[PDB]
Amino acid sequence: MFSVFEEITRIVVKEMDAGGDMIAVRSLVDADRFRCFHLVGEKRTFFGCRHYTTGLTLMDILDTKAEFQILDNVDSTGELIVRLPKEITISGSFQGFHHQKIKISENRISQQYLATLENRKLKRELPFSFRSINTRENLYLVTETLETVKEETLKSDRQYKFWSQISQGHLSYKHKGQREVTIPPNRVLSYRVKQLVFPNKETMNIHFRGKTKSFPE
Amino acid sequence: MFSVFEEITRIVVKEMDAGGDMIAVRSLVDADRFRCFHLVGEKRTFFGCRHYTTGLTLMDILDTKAEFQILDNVDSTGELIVRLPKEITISGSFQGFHHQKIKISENRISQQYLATLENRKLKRELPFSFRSINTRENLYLVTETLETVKEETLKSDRQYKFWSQISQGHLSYKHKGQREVTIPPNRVLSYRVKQLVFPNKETMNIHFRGKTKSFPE
Amino acid sequence: MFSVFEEITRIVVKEMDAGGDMIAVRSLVDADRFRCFHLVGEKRTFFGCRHYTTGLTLMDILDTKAEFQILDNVDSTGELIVRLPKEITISGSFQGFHHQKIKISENRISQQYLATLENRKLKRELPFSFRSINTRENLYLVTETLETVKEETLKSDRQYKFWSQISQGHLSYKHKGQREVTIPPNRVLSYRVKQLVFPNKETMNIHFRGKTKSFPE
Amino acid sequence: MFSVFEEITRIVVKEMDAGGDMIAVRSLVDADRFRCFHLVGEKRTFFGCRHYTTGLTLMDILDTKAEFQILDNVDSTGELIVRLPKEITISGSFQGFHHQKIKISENRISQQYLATLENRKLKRELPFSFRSINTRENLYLVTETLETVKEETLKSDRQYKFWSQISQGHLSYKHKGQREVTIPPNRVLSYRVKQLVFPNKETMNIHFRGKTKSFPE
Repeated sequence: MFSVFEEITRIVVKEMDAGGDMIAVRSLVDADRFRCFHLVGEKRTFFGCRHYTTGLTLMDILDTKAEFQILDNVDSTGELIVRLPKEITISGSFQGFHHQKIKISENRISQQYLATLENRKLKRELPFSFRSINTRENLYLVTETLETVKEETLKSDRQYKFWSQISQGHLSYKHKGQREVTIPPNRVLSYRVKQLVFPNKETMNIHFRGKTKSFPE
Repeated sequence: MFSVFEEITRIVVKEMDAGGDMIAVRSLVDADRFRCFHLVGEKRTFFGCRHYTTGLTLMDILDTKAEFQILDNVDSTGELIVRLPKEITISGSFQGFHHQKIKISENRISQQYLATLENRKLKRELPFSFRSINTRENLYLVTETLETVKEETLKSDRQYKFWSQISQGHLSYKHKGQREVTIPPNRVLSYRVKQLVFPNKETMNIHFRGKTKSFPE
Repeated sequence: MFSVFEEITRIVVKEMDAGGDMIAVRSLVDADRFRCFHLVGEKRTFFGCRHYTTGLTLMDILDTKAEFQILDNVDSTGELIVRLPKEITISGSFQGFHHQKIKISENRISQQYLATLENRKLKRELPFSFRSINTRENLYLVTETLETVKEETLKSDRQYKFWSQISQGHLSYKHKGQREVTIPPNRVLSYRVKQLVFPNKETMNIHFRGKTKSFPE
Repeated sequence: MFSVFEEITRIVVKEMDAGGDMIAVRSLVDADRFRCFHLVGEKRTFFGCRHYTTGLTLMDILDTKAEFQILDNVDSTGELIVRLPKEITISGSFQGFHHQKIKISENRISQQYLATLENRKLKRELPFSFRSINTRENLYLVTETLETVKEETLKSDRQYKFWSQISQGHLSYKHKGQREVTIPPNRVLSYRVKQLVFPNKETMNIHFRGKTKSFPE
């Protein structure tokens, strides 16, 4: 495997929100597009479901703090051996060494706003960006975000040493890679969403609780 | 596994309230939303029941100290071995080293207020945040809270070393992780609740004792 | 297991009142609510009976020194071994090291007051806090209290080392935990109660001796 | 295998965009032609599909930040051995040592522009560069780009040592090559695209989501 930013976001989600609903930003290219008020969409896969960013803030379709310093190091190792009566003896070791130090901050839209943003009419200037959104999938508004406030420098180091002897020959592979990445401030590390169901083109019906369809029209 | 904040809240609940009714805040992202007067809801699971924060203070639906310094270190270790006639010999060790030093303070709503907040009429401005709350689940008001007053820095260190030999091959995994987190002041570490049953839309019937239904309407 | 405050209260009750009737405060979050004049209620369990604090002082339902310095250290250890014909050999050791130094003071309501508080009429402003009290359980008034007068710092250290070999495999667990807590002044460490039976809504009948029902109405 | 620039672009895509849709620029000769607003075309192959740059910016057919410092080193090695009953024993080792340090920046066309660039009429001055584009293939607009901002110097080192004994004779080959390349600023390392479907010669229909045909005319 995963990006360094992926690992740091997974750690931040596992720590700053035990259970709950916060999901970790995957890619930092579109981290800026997961900021508060940015509309988000869902997509279904055979593995599961994921989120994408349309790049639309709420103002496009609207008619119109807390600082946590995480720091950790991780050392993991896993070795397996398999044997088969076909003279196939495989053995693989996978080790990892991670070091991260990050200082995140929390932002969130006040519940007063969500109280005001109830069943609002959209803009008559329907953008093709939104007008063409497939109604089969859902649509959400980003509510709360954990974003860095300092230039970070995260480090990882992976090692994959695995081989396998066959009845005829062998095959081995040894990889050792040290990786290091740098991050500017204000990169959203995690977010949570509130659904937006649209019975028609003037109903920004903000859905808080309940698995439902975001486009019943 | 658990968040560091989860562990420190579990320790604070086990110490500052032997037995009793106080429950420990799980995630520190929504710790600020478990402050006093913040409405809370229940949710049932196959494992049990848990609480969530609506983010509503009492003023939304209303018509209208003691300082404890805890410090501890924990060293635990557990090793198990299992054998099976199918040539399956597994063995796993799980160790943990925790160090915490925290200074919490207590706040609570005076019983005079709870005397005044009896069978109050709500606000005619029913927010969709509350209006859409599922009546199947319950609703509570946060009464007392233990909140930090100093920037804390908690440390943990886990180790999972477990392997298993099979009739054909083996499989091992060794993980060693040191973790450290920082916490700002005023983070609610634990809370207790008093129910609010609503026979109708103007009855904020505050329930002190008794397992009942919070929405008989 | 027990809270450190639980252990210190058990020691203070075992020392400052041999036999007698004083019961030890369990949780220090509601220690302040066990102060003198605070009404208390009973609750029955399959294990036995316990007390809770309503948070009501007598003034709510009324119409209208001695300093002991305890210091001790305790070192206990218990080791047991069990064998079974099913190839089950278990062995467990449980050790504890406690160190406490505390300076408590005694307060108590004079028997002149209890002489005056006989068969008093309550307040016509029946609070729902009291009005809804289940008449099946009892109701008491806190009479005497042992409360600290100095900021204390109590220490404990537990060790649980127990394992068990089975016919197939083994299972072991070793825990070592050092714990330390701090306490502000005026924390009630123990209390004793005098019952209040209510034949009607204007009879604060103060019961001194005799196991009876506190709500015959 | 691959060009050094190919390797650094693959690393930047794997890191700065986990999953997602960003594709890595392959050749740095035409990196400048993958800049924002530059039209791009697709081409299908038996292996898969790839992109080429027409060299056309949007202004040709229109009528009319974030800085990440990546640094890593990679050490990989793979050794295989094969035996055959025809007295053929081959063995090959392939090792690599990469060192890269790069500072990229992100640029992207604002969603306001994509809102404005909807179903635009093209220029009446149809260039033969575009007029002759085969309608079987697709056509896209480059939306976001990761481009270096500093003169970089990337290093690699490959080793291929493989031999094979046959029933009659042998055959061996050993190659060791250290390579180093330099890069000027503003070289686009990765890009993502938004399709442009043309039902006729005056319809710049900008397609966001959906695998379709970019020339239905």
